[PDB]
Amino acid sequence: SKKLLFQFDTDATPSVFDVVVGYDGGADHITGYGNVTPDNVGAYVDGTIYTRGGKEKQSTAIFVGGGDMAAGERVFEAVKKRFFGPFRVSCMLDSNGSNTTAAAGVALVVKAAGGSVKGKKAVVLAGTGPVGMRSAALLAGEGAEVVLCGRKLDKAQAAADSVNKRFKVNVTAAETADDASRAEAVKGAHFVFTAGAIGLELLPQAAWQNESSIEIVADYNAQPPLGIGGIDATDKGKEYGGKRAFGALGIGGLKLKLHRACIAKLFESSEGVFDAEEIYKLAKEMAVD
Amino acid sequence: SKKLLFQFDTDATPSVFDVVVGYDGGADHITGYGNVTPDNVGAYVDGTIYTRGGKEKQSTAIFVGGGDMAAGERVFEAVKKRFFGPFRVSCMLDSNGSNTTAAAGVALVVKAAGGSVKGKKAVVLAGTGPVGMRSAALLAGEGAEVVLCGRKLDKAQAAADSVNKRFKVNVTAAETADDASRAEAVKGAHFVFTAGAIGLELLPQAAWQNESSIEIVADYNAQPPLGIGGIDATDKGKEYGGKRAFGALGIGGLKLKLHRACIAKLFESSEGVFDAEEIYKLAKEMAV
Amino acid sequence: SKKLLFQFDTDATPSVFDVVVGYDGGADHITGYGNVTPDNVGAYVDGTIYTRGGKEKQSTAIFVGGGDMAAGERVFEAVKKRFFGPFRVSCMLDSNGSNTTAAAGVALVVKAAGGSVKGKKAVVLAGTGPVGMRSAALLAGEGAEVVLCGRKLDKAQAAADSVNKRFKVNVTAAETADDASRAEAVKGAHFVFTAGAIGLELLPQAAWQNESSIEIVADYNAQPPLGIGGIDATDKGKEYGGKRAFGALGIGGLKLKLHRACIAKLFESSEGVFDAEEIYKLAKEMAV
Ligand SMILES: NC(=O)c1ccc[n+]([C@@H]2O[C@H](COP(=O)([O-])OP(=O)(O)OC[C@H]3O[C@@H](n4cnc5c(N)ncnc54)[C@H](OP(=O)(O)O)[C@@H]3O)[C@@H](O)[C@H]2O)c1
Ligand SMILES: NC(=O)c1ccc[n+]([C@@H]2O[C@H](COP(=O)([O-])OP(=O)(O)OC[C@H]3O[C@@H](n4cnc5c(N)ncnc54)[C@H](OP(=O)(O)O)[C@@H]3O)[C@@H](O)[C@H]2O)c1
Ligand SMILES: NC(=O)c1ccc[n+]([C@@H]2O[C@H](COP(=O)([O-])OP(=O)(O)OC[C@H]3O[C@@H](n4cnc5c(N)ncnc54)[C@H](OP(=O)(O)O)[C@@H]3O)[C@@H](O)[C@H]2O)c1
Repeated sequence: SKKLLFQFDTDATPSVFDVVVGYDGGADHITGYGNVTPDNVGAYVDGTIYTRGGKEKQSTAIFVGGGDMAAGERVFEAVKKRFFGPFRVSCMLDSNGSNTTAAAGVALVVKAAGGSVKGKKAVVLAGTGPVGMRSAALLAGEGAEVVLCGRKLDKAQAAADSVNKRFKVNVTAAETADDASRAEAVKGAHFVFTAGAIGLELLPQAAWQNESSIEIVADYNAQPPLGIGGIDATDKGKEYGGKRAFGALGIGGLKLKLHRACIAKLFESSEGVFDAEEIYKLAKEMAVD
Repeated sequence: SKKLLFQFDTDATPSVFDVVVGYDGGADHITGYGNVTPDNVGAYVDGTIYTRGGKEKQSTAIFVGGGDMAAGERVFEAVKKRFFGPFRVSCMLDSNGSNTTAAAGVALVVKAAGGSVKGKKAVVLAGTGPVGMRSAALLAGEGAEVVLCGRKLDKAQAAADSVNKRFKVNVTAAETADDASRAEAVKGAHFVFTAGAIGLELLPQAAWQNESSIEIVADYNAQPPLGIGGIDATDKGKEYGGKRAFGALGIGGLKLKLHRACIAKLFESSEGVFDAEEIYKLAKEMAV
Repeated sequence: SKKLLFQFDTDATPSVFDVVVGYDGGADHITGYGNVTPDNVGAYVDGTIYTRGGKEKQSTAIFVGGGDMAAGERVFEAVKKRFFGPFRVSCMLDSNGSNTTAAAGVALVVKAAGGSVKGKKAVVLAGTGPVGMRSAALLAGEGAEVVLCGRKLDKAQAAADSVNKRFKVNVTAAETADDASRAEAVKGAHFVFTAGAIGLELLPQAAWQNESSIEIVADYNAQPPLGIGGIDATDKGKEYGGKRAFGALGIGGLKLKLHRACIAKLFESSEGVFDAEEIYKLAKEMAV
């Protein structure tokens, strides 16, 4: 049968980005809905689980997206709640590319570290957005001592508490109100991620290149001024003295491949659940070829 | 040329269920619209009748759906009104699966009866919803003497009048306010259908298995408690004494195949009109 | 890579007509958005320019449509503004089919004239709609002395001013309130176009057939009464006493081929820009 992807977007209209990548992942047809909520998604899921039987079920799948991760998660939980017994299809959550971006970034850094970050300090500057929170979660699952930073302690602690509950980890929070406190926060860190909003610098070249402990720096911001000073957005494990850098476009190349590969996996079984953990497991395989 | 289905849904967004079945019926592409009304549908229909010529016209078709049958019918009449002369495409109406469900149910019962129900009493309990009304219409078109039941006579009579006007049949109405009256209403019936809302029992086992006249019972409710007591939802002509039973899942298997087959017919000509009568004609071929 | 067309419609929902012709033009998939504005289109364009690299970029393209040409143009300018450096895809603007209609009509009249209309008087009756304004734009670009007519001078002058600014030409306006003034307005004209609204006559047979200066007449109205009296909608350069005529269906045959060719070309490079000028350049090649 034809591979049908149902795209459920929490925004007013479905993401164009998610359509292109869905087709490049091998969907035969993508049918998109905007304004999806936990209340209206149940009837859409019924359409996917009562129309095809046996092996044909794996040819229908669900992708949840949109700009807001918390809204995407509520819809994704309502999808999983509507399934029962054998009445289910594979599903994926990737609101604004946040899961695939964080999975790509953490997989590349863990590989560059020699395959382990256990017991080492990892700092996620501006870690209160969805990319920073998913990065913190994946690093903490790998055993890193994670400090999730932001301009206000209350917001940073609420982000750490949310990650800790969802992923069963113990990330800690720190307030970094200014440039100087972000330079102080990376002292003694082995791994540094900048997960800031687009077009902002969070850490100059002098604040990381003179810190002996820093092994690898990773930046998710591709718009100049880049999150980390002294690197290029295309860096992908480029050496700077004894340290290695990953720029946003170096990470982005793997994120695009991973997102397409997750879509293809949705049609290989009718019971896949692709959220951060499963997406990250695939990212690590794809970083080792 | 590619088989293009245009899906016109009266609800805020198009039915996912209708998309999957449309693709499995052989549409190459489905383009769906929500909030479709008799007023905005005309311009959509123009796009289907002025873009392709000759043999290619049959490669575009229209499917009308949504949760409200009366709203679907108004859009479907506006679609038919927009065509003129040879400027037309095939169209189907199946709001909430009501046509394909009723067509499958009645086709299976008529086949199990030996191919005729003419002159025999058929009772449709909770027959005032779209499935019950379309079932009453198809049974009456087969010559059965149909009694359409509901909790209030005014609503049951309005449903019978609507069916009678649309289909040129003579269905009668009856008030059955509770279990006792439903049990009384089936006495002397040869065929009994339960078309109740989801998850409700309407006819316990003792209300039909001891009625000598009853030949076949059919239930459209798949959610326990089932409309008919003493049967399984998967029953598909299963024998109980000298009687037969069709559960909702036994009927639903044919409805899904029937719906897919109707979609494929839309692309075989530019003049098909798939409403209850034509869907039912195909359901009978598919049961034989 | 699959050829993905992103349809951005300024109306509440995307045009059905544009979907059918996009598919027949060779798009593998069409994904449509309604309510597109200069403000929300930027994020949609980002989805087209950051998802594919190298030779795959040209397999995604953009089509802008809707019933209002000015609204379409604002969306189309915002699409072009979002591109930067090599981060771009091919795009087309054809709100309500007006660019592909005007380009087909003007191309045929210019070819039939021997390849030039420079310095000759061209009159566009009811030229204030998008087809008339685009015809006046393309004719003025060909060096014709263009008079754009309408029932009220203010509306005709506003249309002329808009064309002049956008295309850098010098179209003049004239008020022709009725049949008598329209018959007076064509005196001395070598080329006449009727770009009136559907189902209206603007130029009776006696108002053009006895004027010696007139060489070719062209009508965009396909619905009787036709814009030009004494012709058939299928006429395509047909001779009427030393003069040639083009009816709306004769022009339309070129138009349907031109629109398909524009869709196919969107996937041949990532830098095509299909507005009036480029559509007209292609229409001129296809008429040969
Ligand atoms: N390539 C891709 O596919 C892709 C996909 C998704 C995201 N991205 C990129 O990844 C990065 C992170 O994405 P996101 O969605 O998680 O980011 P985000 O939510 O927009 O912002 C992350 C955090 O940045 C901090 N911030 C905002 N303005 C600031 C300022 N003026 N100074 C200091 N800090 C500031 C905020 O933290 P506090 O308020 O707590 O300080 C905010 O929570 C972005 O640059 C984005 O473009 C790329
Ligand atoms: N397999 C499929 O694909 C498919 C497709 C469509 C429908 N169905 C099923 O078919 C059945 C009929 O559908 P429908 O849409 O026609 O049903 P409906 O409109 O929801 O309900 C039918 C009638 O049931 C009666 N009713 C409601 N609540 C009741 C109560 N508490 N006690 C007694 N009667 C009650 C009402 O009649 P009165 O008020 O007149 O008494 C009502 O008009 C449903 O069970 C539905 O799930 C299946
Ligand atoms: N085959 C195709 O793909 C296709 C595509 C697009 C257009 N067309 C055809 O091309 C023609 C022109 O299209 P359009 O969108 O540019 O036209 P339009 O905007 O609907 O009308 C053009 C002009 O006609 C004049 N008009 C309207 N009612 C009139 C009346 N009662 N008497 C005299 N003049 C009147 C108006 O000018 P004033 O108010 O200034 O007098 C109006 O601005 C139409 O016939 C249309 O059907 C064909």
